[PDB]
Amino acid sequence: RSWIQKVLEQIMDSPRQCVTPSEVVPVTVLAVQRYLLEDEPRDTVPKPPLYCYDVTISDGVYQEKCYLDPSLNSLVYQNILKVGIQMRISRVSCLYNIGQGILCIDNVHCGETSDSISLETPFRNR
Amino acid sequence: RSWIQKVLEQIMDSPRQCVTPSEVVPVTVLAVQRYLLEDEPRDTVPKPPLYCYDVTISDGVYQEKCYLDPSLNSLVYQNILKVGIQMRISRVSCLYNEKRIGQGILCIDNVHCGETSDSISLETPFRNRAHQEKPERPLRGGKSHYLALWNNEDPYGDIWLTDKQPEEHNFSDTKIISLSHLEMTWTNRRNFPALLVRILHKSKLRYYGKPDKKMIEPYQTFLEVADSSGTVSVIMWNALCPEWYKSLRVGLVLLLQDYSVKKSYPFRIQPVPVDPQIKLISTMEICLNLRDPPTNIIIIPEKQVKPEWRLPKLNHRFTTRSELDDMPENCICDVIGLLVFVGRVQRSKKKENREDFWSYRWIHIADGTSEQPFIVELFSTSQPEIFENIYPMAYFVCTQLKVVRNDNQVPKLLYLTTTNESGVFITGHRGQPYTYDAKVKNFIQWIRTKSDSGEQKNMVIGGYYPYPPVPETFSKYSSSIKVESLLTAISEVRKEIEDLQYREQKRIAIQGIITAIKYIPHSISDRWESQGLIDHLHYSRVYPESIPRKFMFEHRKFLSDQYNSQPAKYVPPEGRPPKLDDFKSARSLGHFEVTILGLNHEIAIDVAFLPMYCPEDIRTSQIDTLLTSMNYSCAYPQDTTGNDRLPGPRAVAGDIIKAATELDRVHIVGILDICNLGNNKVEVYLHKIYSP
DNA sequence: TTTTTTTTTTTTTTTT
Repeated sequence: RSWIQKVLEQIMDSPRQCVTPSEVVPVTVLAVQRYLLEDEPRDTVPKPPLYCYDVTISDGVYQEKCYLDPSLNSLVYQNILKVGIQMRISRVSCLYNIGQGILCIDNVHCGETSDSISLETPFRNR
Repeated sequence: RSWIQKVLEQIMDSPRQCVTPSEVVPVTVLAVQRYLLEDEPRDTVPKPPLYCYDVTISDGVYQEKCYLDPSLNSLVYQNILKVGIQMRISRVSCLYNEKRIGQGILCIDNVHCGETSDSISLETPFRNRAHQEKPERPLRGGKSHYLALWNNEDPYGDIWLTDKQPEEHNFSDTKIISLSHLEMTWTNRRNFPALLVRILHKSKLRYYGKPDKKMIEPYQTFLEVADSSGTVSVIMWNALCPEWYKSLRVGLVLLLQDYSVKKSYPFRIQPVPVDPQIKLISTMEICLNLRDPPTNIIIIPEKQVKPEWRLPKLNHRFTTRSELDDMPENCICDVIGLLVFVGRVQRSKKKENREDFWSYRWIHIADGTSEQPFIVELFSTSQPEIFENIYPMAYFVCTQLKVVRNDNQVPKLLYLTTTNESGVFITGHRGQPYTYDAKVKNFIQWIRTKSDSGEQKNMVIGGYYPYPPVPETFSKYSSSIKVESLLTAISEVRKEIEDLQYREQKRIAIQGIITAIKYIPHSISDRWESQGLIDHLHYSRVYPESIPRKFMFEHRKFLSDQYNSQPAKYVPPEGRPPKLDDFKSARSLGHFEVTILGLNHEIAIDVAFLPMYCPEDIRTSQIDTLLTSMNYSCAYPQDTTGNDRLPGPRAVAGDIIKAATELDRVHIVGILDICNLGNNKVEVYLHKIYSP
């Protein structure tokens, strides 16, 4: 039923090797919040971004907070990934940075402004 | 003392001058190799051949590796100049290699190739020790190498090493990144860290050595290795291929370092792997050139492998005949089963280069899921040791086979082809290398059960097997021939037969009337006629090699060598061999000598009709007509009973004669396969007599 | 298809 539920159970069942969402449905961004990127190797030649973000998607059933891949920080730098806009994830992982997990977004296709953004959908994870 | 010594002493002091040898003594050919003809002037209107040949003629005393003047390559294209033959050199010349310190080279310039020698000695000493250098190389050139005698996709010579073994490289402080990491960051990484990849597909060799450009080992192989989720088409360059190709098998965990990353070649077609979950990185490709230190390629043993990391396992798409019955046009698949037929080494000219050739051989793989085999089109997969030596009574597995279907004709052409990444192997008695697969287990169980039932399959080797069956609709046959002169001239057959090279195949159509037919029992009237021409062709000769032979394990090397490709070097017979005729013929009915009259009653031709259908076919009406050469099964009789209560093959004979008699003056377009079996022997056989 | 070597990078916190 719920897209986030299906994705979570799928990545739990199949190996969590950047599982591609079996089904892709537009999802509405409800929040984009930033914090410092701690606990990173920071030794690669392409040094990682200093800050990371935690998008808050909503599939109409539940709203789940997802840790955006730092590689996709340009989309938020350019204000292409803002509130309201409905996106379409194309890759997902299951990080454990553990209790339940941290649904990670490895790719996304930012869409157009949504007309049915609901602030009433309860959080799947309390 | 010896002819070699006398001629060399006579012509040593006159380089690049042609002198008839003082004495013409027959000399035995002990080896014939082929390599590129660079360094020749490509300004002559008749551009010199793209390849030259070296022949190791042997006298009674010594054998001195000579050089065949490229103008004589015609004698090798027709395989008239083969190993074990006796020839009488008529013209010689001396050439000195200016990139090597050595003596003169005998330059063969005219020969009169005769017949096989009575006594061939493989122990005659080498006059010039330089010719005996263990890493054998061509006489001309500095760092040249010999290619395979006929095809260019088969490793040949001593440059190809098999010494590579697993090495235990410590992973203490090795910086290993993922393929996706390069995909995202390879245009900014000044240095590319180490990698830990695993081979998924290994491609067939590819020779890109043009004659003018100066290259060393123009050999290039594409390996689809996958580290973690990512997969890229690694491509080895230059002289790296002949140091790692005969050793790297699919499924070896490679550790590549000091590599290069570039853009994917525009005309590259990366093959999809079995697992879809992986990422197919198709933007950048890793190039492995030969670095001065031998650390660029290091293979780590499976024990050193750590499940702690994720490495893509080698999967397969094993399919049975029943599954193939429904598989679509193009769907790459793997096949396994008991070989039940082996064809000949047919050669088809490449459209890219009219001088190069392919080397395919039609094979049949048997299984328990159907009464028909897979009918695979097996090209040379850069595995001569297996390709040449395959025989029916064994377990054979081929991977990455592309389905090919054609419903334009009634007998659906459900057969397979070998793609670039297709590999060949002969599994053990129990199937040890592929035992892990379930389909492999099923096949082994089927073979064990059938053997425990005291049953054997009809095993056939070589012969005349034109798998492609010409349709029943002459209109469709013409449609497949798009403005290519579908009907060859009755007087052109001579020229076409003169154009085929060694084991070349070609299909043409002739227009004429059935002059007559004489039945030739394989061993009811025996002969019949329909009834002064401009000229007539006598091509109704069926060679012993053309008749398929029932396989007997006791004599397997002999049978496999009678339908293989001609060897490059000599190998003395291991005793007195048997005769090909003493082996029973898999054909159940004899051939015919149908003679065709030209439409204008001016040119005639003699052709042989060698049917493959059994009396069971003419009873069950599995064939198209009585003038066809292949049954709808296109499979040699399964010998379910060997001999049935059906009309005997002698009855089918005479019946075919009268069937032809029906086509007394009927205008027909017969499809006549023409092939050059070697030497000057050429076969012209009938396929199907299209009638209105 | 060919095709190798080289490095460059600046900046405002802690006290127990």
